[PDB]
Amino acid sequence: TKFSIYPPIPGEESSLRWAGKKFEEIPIAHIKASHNNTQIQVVSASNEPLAFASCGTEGFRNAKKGTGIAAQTAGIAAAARAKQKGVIHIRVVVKGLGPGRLSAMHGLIMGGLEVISITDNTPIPHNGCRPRKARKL
Amino acid sequence: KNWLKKFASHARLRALNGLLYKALTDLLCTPEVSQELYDLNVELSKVSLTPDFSACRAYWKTTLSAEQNAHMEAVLQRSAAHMRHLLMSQQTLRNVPPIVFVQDKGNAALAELDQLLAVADFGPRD
Amino acid sequence: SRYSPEFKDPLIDKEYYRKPVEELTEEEKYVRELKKTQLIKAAPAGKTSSVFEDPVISKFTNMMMIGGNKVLARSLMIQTLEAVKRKQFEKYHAASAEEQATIERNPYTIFHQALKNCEPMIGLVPILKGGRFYQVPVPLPDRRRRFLAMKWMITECRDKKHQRTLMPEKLSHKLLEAFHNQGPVIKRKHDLHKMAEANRALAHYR
Amino acid sequence: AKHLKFIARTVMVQEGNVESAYRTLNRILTMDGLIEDIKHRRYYEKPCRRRQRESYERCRRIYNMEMARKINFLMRKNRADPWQGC
Amino acid sequence: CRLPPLPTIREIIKLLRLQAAKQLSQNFLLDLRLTDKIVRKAGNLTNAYVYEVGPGPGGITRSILNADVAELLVVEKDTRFIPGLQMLSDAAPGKLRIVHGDVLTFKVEKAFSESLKRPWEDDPPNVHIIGNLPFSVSTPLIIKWLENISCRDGPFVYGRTQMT
RNA sequence: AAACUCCAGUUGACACAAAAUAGACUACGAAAGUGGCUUUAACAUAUCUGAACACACAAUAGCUAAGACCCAAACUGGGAUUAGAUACCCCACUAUGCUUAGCCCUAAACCUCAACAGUUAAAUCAACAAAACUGCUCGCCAGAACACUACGAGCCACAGCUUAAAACUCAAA
Ligand SMILES: [K+]
Ligand SMILES: [Mg+2]
Ligand SMILES: [Mg+2]
Ligand SMILES: [Mg+2]
Ligand SMILES: [Mg+2]
Ligand SMILES: [Mg+2]
Ligand SMILES: [Mg+2]
Ligand SMILES: [Mg+2]
Ligand SMILES: [Mg+2]
Repeated sequence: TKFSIYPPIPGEESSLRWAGKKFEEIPIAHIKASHNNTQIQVVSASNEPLAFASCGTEGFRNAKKGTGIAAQTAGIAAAARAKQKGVIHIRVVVKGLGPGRLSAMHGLIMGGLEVISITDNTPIPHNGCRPRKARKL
Repeated sequence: KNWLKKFASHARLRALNGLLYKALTDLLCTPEVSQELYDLNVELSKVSLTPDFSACRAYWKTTLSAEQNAHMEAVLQRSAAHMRHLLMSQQTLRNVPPIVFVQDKGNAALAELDQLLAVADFGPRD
Repeated sequence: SRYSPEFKDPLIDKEYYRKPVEELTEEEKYVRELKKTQLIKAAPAGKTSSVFEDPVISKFTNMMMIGGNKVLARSLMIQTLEAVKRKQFEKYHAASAEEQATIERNPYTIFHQALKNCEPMIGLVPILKGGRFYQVPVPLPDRRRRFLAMKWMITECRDKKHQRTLMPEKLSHKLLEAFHNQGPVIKRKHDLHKMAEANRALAHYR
Repeated sequence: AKHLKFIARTVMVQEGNVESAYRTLNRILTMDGLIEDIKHRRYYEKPCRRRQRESYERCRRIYNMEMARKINFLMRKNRADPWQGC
Repeated sequence: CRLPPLPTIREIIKLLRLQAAKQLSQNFLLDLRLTDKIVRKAGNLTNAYVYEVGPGPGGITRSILNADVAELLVVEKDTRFIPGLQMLSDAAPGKLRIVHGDVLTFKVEKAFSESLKRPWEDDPPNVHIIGNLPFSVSTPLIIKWLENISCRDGPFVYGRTQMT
């Protein structure tokens, strides 16, 4: 059977399973990759928080939070605390274009979790609020 | 504005360098410039602005292979103008000087010295 | 120079010319045919097709030379070789049955191995940039380390703390020490490899 | 917010190749124009500047395509000389 | 009086150790005729006590000294102009008192004698302030001195001291 | 660094604000302007020209009354910075940007091309801009500066807008 790049539909029954569970039952790792910080929260499919880790909660301060290594460490910490609650497979939902967009996922993988899908949910207004003016540096 | 004819015809410096380095890394993080550039995985070491703001030298780390170095150099030189345009269009800086991609080989000395130091004989007590 | 740039250096190797034509590659055949056209310098006094020729010992003798006195320098070299040979024979006769398999008596092997044990691989380049002087490590080329081994040996043997001990005897003792990874020349190599290990951070100033 | 989740901007991993999935997602977001929109929305672009930029980009594309067409059309003549000597 | 020559812009650049004409970040009035005009508009300074702020090269200082003042107190923030002002003082014995400090924090009420203090209701008390300061420093200074006039303290302990 | 920790992440509810992609299109309108969806009204004139002032309009900014306030933001405070710092960076927050009823009447309000009708033959044609011209009408211009000024007059405008000089001076502009 040809691999489908598209995620499974909740309604349409599918045979894809991960440790016996359907796609819509897998825990979700929400990564928020800001410009100066990366925050990772693992939640259950029913939206029950299991683990949380940010670059600041891992000891990094000021500019050191906005690096790849800090996001990787936060990912490892989140993956460890999620492993301690029975999480193996995760669906990654990444929001933002910060330096830790990919390093947090790397840290999650090195912490033992298996990523089955990647979703981007970066906020894109259809021209709502007015952004701030450019910096005159 | 008759485009056919147009085509036919210091503390501040350090902050600007840091800003430009971050912006250039973020530009190279995606296929925004080009897929061919994205596939090469270029890493930048630093950004240096000339004292009179006449050029922006972006020092990129070289690899060991020479054919890959030449290809990456060609792609970077062909993509410099587009990256300048993107930097000015995103309003990271209102005016950006021409971007010059310069090779960086400083780490070669440390690498080779450590390679030899691994096999060197320091005798008793190291 | 009294030689025109046309003149090429001679190739004294005697077995090179005896190579059968079949073994020659087209590049080598071309080079041989080219050499006919070229002018060749007169072979200097020195290197010969002799089977006992050894370029390393010749260079060492030339480096011990003082005032063009090649007779005395070669005399000292042959005396050193004889002294090393006699000391090895003396230690071979007095050795047990099993220890006689691990005693090298060939003085040429001893000389080559002793010089090879003194070659440093990493050296320093004096460089003053910021108004203060800085050593920086560098990789030494093979020629440079080969030269440094001989220079250290000769300078150690010319020391004045050796009062009235004749040069052949001093040099034989130093060569036999360096053959076994001992002596002040090996210590000089080690104090260079260590004092270039203390300055790896300056390696970025190359 | 009111839409179903895990349908938009979602990529499945093939045989644990997370890097390939991430790079495919980056390509999708780039060619859909979302990356440039996000980067251009960080600071407000004035309407006159926005219009000038779009006009410049459109005319640059047109000029570049015309130049490429001319070069490709004239490439056919670039072959070995058939009347060498004369 | 035989005063030393006014420094040129090249000498100023070397004194500030800038080696260039673009990193100056300062403007100077190196024309003694304009400084003479300013000191003339400041009024009659014969045997007067003048408090000078932000001299720099010293064109205003020279113009005040040429006027027959009694004692000129000069407060300068940048140490690098103090050698030039000391040469100026050596030229004019006893007419120049150089102080290093900020005009925003320097205390003028103690500088001059207590015999120059005249009543507020009388004419201005023979003490003048003259200044060509950076425009980033003159507005805070005038606000501070307006407060002092409201309290009749600071430079105005002597009376209705005039400012130019 | 200040600031916040009634903070932050997921989830749900939730605008008097602004309208990704389409648009690589070049449309509508007298111009100014107009680019989220639906509906109702609706885009003058079967010769052309015809106004500083007549009659109706005029981006942005600004002013009266009321209202809304997410975000942005002149000013105003605070944080950080040389040796008189960054006006510039960071944080907070006004007038203002929005709606309703009135003012004000200015723009590089520009295609820097007055409206209609016609021609492509001539030497094409000072230059550059945007190929060169013809007929007809209205508007406007006759050295520079004084002067987008003064005075007079008009205006819901009150150091505001429109119209707009003279003297002295110069050989140029
Ligand atoms: K225009
Ligand atoms: Mg009409
Ligand atoms: Mg009229
Ligand atoms: Mg209006
Ligand atoms: Mg308004
Ligand atoms: Mg408001
Ligand atoms: Mg008309
Ligand atoms: Mg005139
Ligand atoms: Mg007027």
